[PDB]
Amino acid sequence: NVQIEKTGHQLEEQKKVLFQLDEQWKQVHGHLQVIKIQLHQEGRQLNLS
Amino acid sequence: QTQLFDEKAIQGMDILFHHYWILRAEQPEWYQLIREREKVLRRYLDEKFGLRLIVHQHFIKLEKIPVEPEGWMGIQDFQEPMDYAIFCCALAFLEGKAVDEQFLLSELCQEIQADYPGDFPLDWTLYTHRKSLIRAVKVLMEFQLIRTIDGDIGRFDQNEEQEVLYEASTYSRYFMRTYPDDFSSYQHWSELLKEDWKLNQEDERRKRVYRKLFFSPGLHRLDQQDPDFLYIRNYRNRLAEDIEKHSEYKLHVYKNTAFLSIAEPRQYQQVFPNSKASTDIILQLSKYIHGEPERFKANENGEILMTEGEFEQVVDDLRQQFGTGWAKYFRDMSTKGIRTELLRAMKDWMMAEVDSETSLIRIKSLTGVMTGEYPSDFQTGGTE
Amino acid sequence: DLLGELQFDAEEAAFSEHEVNVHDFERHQEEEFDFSIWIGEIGSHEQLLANLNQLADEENRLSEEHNRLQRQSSEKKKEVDAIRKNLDHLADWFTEEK
Amino acid sequence: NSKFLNEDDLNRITKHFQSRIGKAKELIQLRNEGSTLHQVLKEVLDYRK
Repeated sequence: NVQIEKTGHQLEEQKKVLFQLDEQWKQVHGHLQVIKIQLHQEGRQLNLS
Repeated sequence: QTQLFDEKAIQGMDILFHHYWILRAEQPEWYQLIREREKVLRRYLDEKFGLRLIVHQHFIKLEKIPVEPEGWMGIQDFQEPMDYAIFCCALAFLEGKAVDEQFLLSELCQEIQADYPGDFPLDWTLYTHRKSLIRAVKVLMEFQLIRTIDGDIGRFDQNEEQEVLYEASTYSRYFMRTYPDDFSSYQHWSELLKEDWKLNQEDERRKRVYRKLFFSPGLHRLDQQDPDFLYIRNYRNRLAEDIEKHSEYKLHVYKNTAFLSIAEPRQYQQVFPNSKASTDIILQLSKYIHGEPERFKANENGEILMTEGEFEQVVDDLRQQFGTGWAKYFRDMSTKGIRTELLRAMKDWMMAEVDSETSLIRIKSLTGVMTGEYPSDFQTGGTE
Repeated sequence: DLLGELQFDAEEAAFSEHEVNVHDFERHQEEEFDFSIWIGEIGSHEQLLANLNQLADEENRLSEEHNRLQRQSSEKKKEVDAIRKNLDHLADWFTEEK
Repeated sequence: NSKFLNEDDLNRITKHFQSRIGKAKELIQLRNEGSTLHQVLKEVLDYRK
């Protein structure tokens, strides 16, 4: 039981950390998606990757 | 000598509905049962629902195309869009393999990575991507689309070097239905529905109502003049008689909702209430709403409107009263988490909606059908 | 030969005006030809390539940052799921022990 | 009297019985039978209902 409670507390901590990391990850992902959208819009005409 | 809709036909209809399809090689009893009445089933489904029943040498399948897609309908083992993308890509890969051809998991991973259509490449060094692939493969194996020559895919979670030898089974060919035009000409899934109902112009309304009743947990009144609900109101009695005659269900009708109840659910069926703890809180919330009619007076459409703050306050009140008896999963979680979980559960059952714009919560009349409470002796026990 | 070189360069830079401008030059073919419009077109094309190059560099920078974040988040997901599996195993063990 | 009844009443009753015929056709076909038009007449003029 002691190990179970200790692991439960650790799990809550890591859940918090994971949520904040995903917040940051999705911010960066949104920025990158917008930038790729713009690049493809302005780079549409060219036959170039 | 002519066939009649009887116990066998009712059983076959239920088996058809509650599974995606029935395989001869694995469900010989069900396949045999369904086939014998297949004439009557085809007649009834065509006349009333309009669903196409596909009877084949290896399987029987009912193409359950919904009237308006709902969240619970989709493949539930999947949790992200990426899982669906990998599933579809894996199918595309299996089209390239001959029946009983054997391929290694690495080849499947490579092909999925190559085809994966997103702007952001699929990468196997990650944990999340590998987990998504494992869920996709598990759902594939669930439908017997691919058989497993011995190995272990679960290890793929923690060992990207894992390897497996898979076999493409015949069912892969028939999994996905056929589409009207060159399907590529379509631009959004909504266009598919406009086609599938272009074939059912004849008595579209009756098929619409029957599909909504049998598929969805409930049928909510869109507004004061919703045509489906008007239809149900006009033919309540004969609808009830026909449904009782042809299946286990019994119809209910209210001012703002209509649904089919089931009295003795067999093993394979899904029903509400059930074991999951979130239902308990749903029943308790239903009772709490019943208890303050003036505060939660439902609007004319049967909805009850509450903002996230008000809902969280209600959930706090519930945690105060009945929280002692909740499952330890919820007892240890903050209010907002409980709100999110409870709202997901209530979404699955079409009990409520989250307003897209205002984040306003709409609790539908279907919630008030059932109410639950602890036994009085425990509640007095909770007082101690 | 210069025309072959010019076509090659237009192909590399994806300069569609090259064909149009070349033919415009060819429909005069002997006049005191004015290249001002042709030079302006190639200048606009080069400016477009400069802008797209800047966007490409910005996108590559954000892509590197995004890969770093994705790997970090996936690693934390792995740790959290490992802990959750361990907790479930301990719970089963504790029920058996009770 | 029908002949003494003006055209407005005839139009109203025609609309009424057209709607009733539609709903009777729907009611009978729910029995899974083939609604011969005679059955539909039998239903519509079933004053008890």
